[PDB]
Amino acid sequence: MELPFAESWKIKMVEPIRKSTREEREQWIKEAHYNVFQLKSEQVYIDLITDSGTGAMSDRQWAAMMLGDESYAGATSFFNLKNTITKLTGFEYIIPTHQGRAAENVLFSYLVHDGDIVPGNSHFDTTKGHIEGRHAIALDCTIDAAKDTQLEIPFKGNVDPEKLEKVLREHADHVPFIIVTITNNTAGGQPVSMQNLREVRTIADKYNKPVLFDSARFAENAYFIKMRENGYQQKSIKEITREMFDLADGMTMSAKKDGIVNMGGFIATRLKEWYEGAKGFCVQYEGYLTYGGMNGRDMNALATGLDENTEFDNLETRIKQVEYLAKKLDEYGIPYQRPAGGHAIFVDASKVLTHVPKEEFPAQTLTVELYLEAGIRGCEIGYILADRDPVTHLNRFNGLDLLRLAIPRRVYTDNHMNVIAAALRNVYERRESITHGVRIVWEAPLMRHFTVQLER
Amino acid sequence: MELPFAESWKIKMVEPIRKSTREEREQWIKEAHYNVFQLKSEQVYIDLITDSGTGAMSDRQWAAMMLGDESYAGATSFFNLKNTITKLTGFEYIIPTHQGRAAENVLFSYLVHDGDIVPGNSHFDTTKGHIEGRHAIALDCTIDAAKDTQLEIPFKGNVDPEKLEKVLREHADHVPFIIVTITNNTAGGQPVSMQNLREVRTIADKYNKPVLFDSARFAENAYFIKMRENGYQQKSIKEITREMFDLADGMTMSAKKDGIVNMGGFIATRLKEWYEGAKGFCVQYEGYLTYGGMNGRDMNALATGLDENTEFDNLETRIKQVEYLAKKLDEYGIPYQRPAGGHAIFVDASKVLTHVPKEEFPAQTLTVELYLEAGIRGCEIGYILADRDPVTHLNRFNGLDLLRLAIPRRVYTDNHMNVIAAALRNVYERRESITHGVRIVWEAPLMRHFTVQLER
Amino acid sequence: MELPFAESWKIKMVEPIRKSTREEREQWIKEAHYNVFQLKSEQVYIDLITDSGTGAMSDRQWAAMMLGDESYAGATSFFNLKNTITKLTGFEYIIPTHQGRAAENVLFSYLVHDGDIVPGNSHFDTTKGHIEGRHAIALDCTIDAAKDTQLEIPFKGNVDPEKLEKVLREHADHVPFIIVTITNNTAGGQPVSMQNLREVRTIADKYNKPVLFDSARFAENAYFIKMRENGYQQKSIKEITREMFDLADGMTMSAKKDGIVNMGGFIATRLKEWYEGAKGFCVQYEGYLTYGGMNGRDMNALATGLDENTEFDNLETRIKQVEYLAKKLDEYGIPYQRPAGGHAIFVDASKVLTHVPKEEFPAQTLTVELYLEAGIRGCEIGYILADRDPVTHLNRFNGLDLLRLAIPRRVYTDNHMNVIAAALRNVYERRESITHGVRIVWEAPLMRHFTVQLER
Amino acid sequence: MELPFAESWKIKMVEPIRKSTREEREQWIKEAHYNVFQLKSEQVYIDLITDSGTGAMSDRQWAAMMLGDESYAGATSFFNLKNTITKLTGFEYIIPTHQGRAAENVLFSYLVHDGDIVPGNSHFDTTKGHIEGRHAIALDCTIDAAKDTQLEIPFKGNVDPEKLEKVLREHADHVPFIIVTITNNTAGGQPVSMQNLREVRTIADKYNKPVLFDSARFAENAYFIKMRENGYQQKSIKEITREMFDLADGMTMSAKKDGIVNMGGFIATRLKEWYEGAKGFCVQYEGYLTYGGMNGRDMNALATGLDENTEFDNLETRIKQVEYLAKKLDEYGIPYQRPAGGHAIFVDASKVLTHVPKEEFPAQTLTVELYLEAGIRGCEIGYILADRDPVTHLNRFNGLDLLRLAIPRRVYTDNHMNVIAAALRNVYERRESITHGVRIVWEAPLMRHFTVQLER
Ligand SMILES: *Cc1c(COP(=O)(O)O)cnc(C)c1O
Ligand SMILES: *Cc1c(COP(=O)(O)O)cnc(C)c1O
Ligand SMILES: *Cc1c(COP(=O)(O)O)cnc(C)c1O
Ligand SMILES: *Cc1c(COP(=O)(O)O)cnc(C)c1O
Repeated sequence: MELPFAESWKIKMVEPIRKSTREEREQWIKEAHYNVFQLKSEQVYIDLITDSGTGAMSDRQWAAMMLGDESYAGATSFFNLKNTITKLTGFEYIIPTHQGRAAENVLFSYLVHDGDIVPGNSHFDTTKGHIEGRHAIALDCTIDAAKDTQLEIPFKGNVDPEKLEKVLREHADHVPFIIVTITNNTAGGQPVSMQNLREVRTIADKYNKPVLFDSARFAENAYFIKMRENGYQQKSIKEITREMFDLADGMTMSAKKDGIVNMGGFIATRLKEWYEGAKGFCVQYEGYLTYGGMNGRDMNALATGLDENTEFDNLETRIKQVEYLAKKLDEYGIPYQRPAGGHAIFVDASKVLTHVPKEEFPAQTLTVELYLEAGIRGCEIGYILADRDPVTHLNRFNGLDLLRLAIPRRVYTDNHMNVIAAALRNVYERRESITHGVRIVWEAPLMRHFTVQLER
Repeated sequence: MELPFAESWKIKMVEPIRKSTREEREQWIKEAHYNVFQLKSEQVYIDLITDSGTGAMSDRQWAAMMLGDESYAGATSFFNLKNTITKLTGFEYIIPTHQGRAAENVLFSYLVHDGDIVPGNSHFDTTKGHIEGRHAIALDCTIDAAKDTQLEIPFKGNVDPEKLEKVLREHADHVPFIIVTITNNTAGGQPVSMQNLREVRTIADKYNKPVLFDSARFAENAYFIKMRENGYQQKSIKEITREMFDLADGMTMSAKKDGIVNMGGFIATRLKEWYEGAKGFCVQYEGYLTYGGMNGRDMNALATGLDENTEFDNLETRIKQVEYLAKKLDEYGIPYQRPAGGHAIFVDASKVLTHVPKEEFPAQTLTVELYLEAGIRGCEIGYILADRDPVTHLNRFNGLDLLRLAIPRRVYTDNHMNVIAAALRNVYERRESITHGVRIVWEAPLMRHFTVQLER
Repeated sequence: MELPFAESWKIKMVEPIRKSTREEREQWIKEAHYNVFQLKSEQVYIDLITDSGTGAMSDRQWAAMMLGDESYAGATSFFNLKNTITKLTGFEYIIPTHQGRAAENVLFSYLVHDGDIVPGNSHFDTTKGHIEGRHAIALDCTIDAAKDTQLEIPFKGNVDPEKLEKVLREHADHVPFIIVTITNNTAGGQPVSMQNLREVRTIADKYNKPVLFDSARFAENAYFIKMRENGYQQKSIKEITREMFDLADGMTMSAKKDGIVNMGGFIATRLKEWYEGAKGFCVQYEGYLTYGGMNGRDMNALATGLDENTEFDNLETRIKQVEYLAKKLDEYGIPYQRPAGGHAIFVDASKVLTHVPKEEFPAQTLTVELYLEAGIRGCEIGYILADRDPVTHLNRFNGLDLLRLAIPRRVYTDNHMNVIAAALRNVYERRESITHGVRIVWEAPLMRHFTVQLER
Repeated sequence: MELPFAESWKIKMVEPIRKSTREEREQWIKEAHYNVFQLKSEQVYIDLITDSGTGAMSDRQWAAMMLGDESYAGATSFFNLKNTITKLTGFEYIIPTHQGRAAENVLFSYLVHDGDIVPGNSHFDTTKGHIEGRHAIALDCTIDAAKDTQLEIPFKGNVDPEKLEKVLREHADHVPFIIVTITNNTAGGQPVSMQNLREVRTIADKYNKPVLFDSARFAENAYFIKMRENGYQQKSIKEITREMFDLADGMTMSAKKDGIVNMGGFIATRLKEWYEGAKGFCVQYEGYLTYGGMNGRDMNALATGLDENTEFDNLETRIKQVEYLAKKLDEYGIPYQRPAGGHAIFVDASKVLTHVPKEEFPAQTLTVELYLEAGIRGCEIGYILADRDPVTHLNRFNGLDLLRLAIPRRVYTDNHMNVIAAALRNVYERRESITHGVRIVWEAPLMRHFTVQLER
């Protein structure tokens, strides 16, 4: 009697998926040294390694790409992108960059100095790389609830105001800025509340500090505020977006997420000092100030995607697919970081491969098993990703050990989601049989997960 | 434990769907005079009016379009298309046309003369137009089982050999050729067996007549032979395709169906007499002999699509979506032409709007109701489409009265299919309440369904 | 001191040109039986066989194609095209067709009956085919000056009002309409004056007859009115366009010319009787009334191209290239139809191959020689194209014998134009050596030039 | 009698050019503070500010873009690009980056340490930025002839072997590698001979040093070797390309030049130590090792462009346009860096605005004048670009003071080139009238030319 949900868009172009045998996968995963980053695209059946830059654009984004201005200085495509951003966020100063880590690279080489601490909620791992690489400290202040995977709360990505107050009371003198990541990617794609953004703003104001939003998934965050925060049920995504950024002094964004483009990023800010200070590094690292390592056609696609993905229906379609996957997982009893976030499901490996020693890397082992089972490639957000202690050279076994299933936007159907959950069900139903994980054979000094070799 | 089915492709580009209120639809269906062909695209939520030319192309088809040769004579794109066709069918003579009815127009103005009878299984309605328009008779010889909607048989589209033998014994002298439509579109997208194609070939051979295949959905037909005809379980689609056309003297094809292109068609044949006889009409009606009203980029896309859609996985994905829709209909008890065909579900209106007089057009009434309910546009394959008797000026109430739900290829998800079936469920569950249909206000002389005005 | 002219556009995408040896061309022209329509695209170096549908679209046309609505009924792309046409011409009734001869096919099967005469200026050869094919007479009333190739006048394509008055005084009863072709293609792409369009309108009004414009190159015509007709120097192309069509009752158009699209056409009219009378034939020959054998993406490209090519700068760039080619021809003393027209140069073969008997087809011989010389493919607009007398079966040697050099829009540079003129210079400078032309070996009944076989 | 030259390609898509009045330009150049980098694209009529990334791709590059694999790890598009590079250069290790300065950024943060000297021929200015920014010295060893603008020699970009020998004899201990830029961009796009590449290789071998080629225009360089170096007249571009890179240990390339793509770059090398040492910086600055800040569709376009632009005809078409521009300049007596190079004409401002003090920046003044005259935007390669001395804070007035006219590949016609030369003629013919240049109002610390404000 009630019409069931369906996507607010329809398909205009397709591309093939390749299928494979378990015998083929056995040898392919061996030739990759059991590191899925080393698997070839052609060897993956359903690729969930990340939602970054893997999504399908719309017909209006492709039309925008046919109008790209490729001129080196002052392209119409850049002012197009610029005005869209200012319109949507209120920030008047825009620096284009080619991706998110380039925006961090450009901005942090002005703002981050040796010895600084940069507090916030959970820093994404390229973001942490650009802070620690400058001999600064990325200080996690996420609420403790984030590490209770089965605890259900509406805004598990929030910053604990007590934790932030403490760092600033003790080190305000070497705190150059506060960074809030929305949604909170590494805590499992969990949203941050408008209340919490005001909390952060009020504390930053007491200590006269600027606030930076890592904004890769700000649109997913605005959807969660609309759906869960009382007082926002009737506001538009565009309304909630502007309210959010009124509480920030600047943003950095990998547009490869909530722009739904295959490439692109930017810095945007209200502070002339930041704009002027970062300009030099964009010219040296990315390109001239009006393209920043982005094609004209790519900034056009981004301008259109930012406007398109700040509309409710499009966000709703994306996030209900993620929730549908969760629903299937729940149906099979497979534990994950609750409640389902915006962009991915984070399967709690500690509670799936229970017969595998933490020292033998369970989440990485689960990654391998799922790929062997059905050719589905996920990504480990656990012990290997967390790196070794720089002085003790010891592994860090006390954090979450998760298998991330990141969903490229508007690429896979809910039938593919059924295959994912079923393949995961099969692995889960043989847990009392999975007793030895993996062992690092060769290992890099930093961000080893990209390049680590392994056995078994 | 067994992995469920999923599509053998993934999405690369999307476009929006527009939603509407019942109040908007009320006025829009009135301003169309309750003829859905007159509704604007923007006023339809899910468009099932036809699978012809409405499908989504693949990335390799779009790449092929970037290489289109637009030269007026001898484009590389034409020889590309030509060699693909000869390769796949064995026919050496190809005449390009812009669509299917153009291929009929071109070929029948050489072959069809006044007074001829053209027997076959159920002739599609543009095909019938080009025979009757030349004062010839399109004689239906489909097996009688086709009109038993609830009877389940594997090849309900077959030609009855007794019926064909009879016409030829009586009128062989004015029979210019036999036409077999594969799949049988107007009988509900029902397949024709390889056995039946040999039956037709043997009778045509006895009377020394040529055989023409209306081939718009020959690929769907080959899939049904592979899946249902004993002795073909292990043959490739490309194998079955060639076997099929070895039994024909020529083909006519709306490539807008099983080419999965938005435009295109052709004649192909093994008879030099046919090739030479139709050439003049292509130049006069369509264009020069090496493009035939088709862009170079469009013949490239067609060449690629013919090769791509003669592969099992792609056909399987398409046809299981249609079967999934059927499964939902069965779950709600909604009657249709069994078993589900290749491209569409034909809801049996006689058994859904049982409280509506045949004189008040039930299937057309159901079309209107479904659009009012959920904005889904179907198409009436019943009394209105069947036209009036040319001499008696009376409606023909003894044929099937169906609502066709045609599925554009690779456009809608199985979630959209759930919405379709649910919307249809709702209409069905209020059948004891739907007592007056529609009345023709203005009416055309021939093919009135495109242009007919109606009330209530 | 004065800046020289340059194109009002720049290049955004290129494609290759193939070069060849004279030995290769010798065999290729033989395997084509010295009919250049039979040459493969790959065997031509510079293709001037026609400007119809061979042009390069703009970035905004390609963007429009990414937004094409492929729905079968009521596509947004069709109403887009429709409103553009009504805006630009004042005609409210539009019937889409896939090309120009389809628009003639559709409209003349309502308007042209056996025994009618259809007077006008020089009828294009598909247009003449659709009149003579219906057993009607296409009566040329072009001013006699058109056949004086070296006479320079501003509007050599005009209709002689005395000639038109005469036919109507004698046969008004069997004249269904008057047709004016703008520009006058077969008289050498020569314009028609606004004065002459009023002359035609006033005579048609005296006899209460409707006027139809064959409008394939109406934009080139408007440019010539702006540049040569006193009183229009300061009017916009869009202004002149509307004034022109205010004097017509309907138009037929191959948009493959002044739309600068690779496919497309339409009928447009102010007469409901014409609209209603042609509707049935569009459904039977072309497609449903809202696409007419055109892709949605193709009607979008057409909508944009009609607006873009009714702007002065774009027309000026096109036509000055044609004039530049003429300037080079004049520099080498090579005679052509003066003054240069809109879309092509018509070399007067009678005055170039003076040592070749008219019976041995000089213009066709020149076509072959130019291709042998430099791989440039032109087209014969002379004795072969003019056909044999239907009763006497004799060739018609009293008309112009021309080699048309048609320039695809925005495809070739002025450097390619230099190559053309130089290659033609070389042939011309050896005229006292070129003494035997060609002989028809095999010949078709009608429009033999497409399909004629020849020797020497 | 001899056919003149024409382009080996034809046009497939166009985009508009905007025209303007001198009054508009007056205000636009003022609102840019007489810095043309600050002019908006829409305010430029013919944009010659750079050939980097501004060119028009081919139909096969656009087809390749429709097949781009956007997967984050192991995209088919990356191995496509990789194998093309290895095939063409013999280098087996490839690191993708988004542009040229990113490839320098990634590679030099492994190779360049404080106190090093990096000798070579004239270092491009982002390249110099990445050496000097690491507190190293970029030591120019170009032959002295390069600064004699009117001296005509075949390989004016060569490295002086005496100069290179000297640096290595004195500082071999702090020389990490030798860099050869081909063609020599900042010396006026002047080629380097194969002989000179062997000279460099032999000296580097004596001191056991590796050689790096800045390879942005290696294809133009191979064309000049084929056309000017004795012993290479009959070798293919692909042959000369491989011979060239056999003498290098690695390359860095802005593919935005001789790839003819709008974005892209890479490092390629034969040294595993370099590959392994740079990997970490690609992940931190550009992206994962199999896309490096490049779209899949962009690496496909690059793969195709590298193969396409290592073919003689395509290079010949490009470079003869540059030579044609030179020919016109010579015709008007306008001095430039002789002989014309690959990609641009460098007008010698010292010999054009002779009535302007060097302290008032003549080349920058000429830039402004040409833009005022005809809306043509060039770029100053003179005193402003050369920066101030880091300790003395004094301008460096002893180098060349040039106005670079960089030609985007396959964008502008030879008619646009005529406009360029004519506009430059007009400025030149009023030199005895141009007596005051410009004055720095606001000035940046480094690479001031991008961001410098000026007056008069
Ligand atoms: C993806 C990611 C980034 C970095 O963006 P890239 O485009 O991959 O360089 C930054 N922040 C978050 C939260 C991310 O998920
Ligand atoms: C679609 C259809 C046609 C006609 O093709 P068009 O491209 O629409 O002209 C012919 N035969 C069958 C079976 C069809 O379904
Ligand atoms: C091209 C032509 C036509 C016919 O158009 P097509 O698109 O080729 O069918 C009609 N009139 C004129 C003047 C033409 O040049
Ligand atoms: C363009 C240029 C570079 C830098 O490349 P970008 O893509 O602009 O970062 C390096 N070397 C030379 C010779 C250049 O001309």
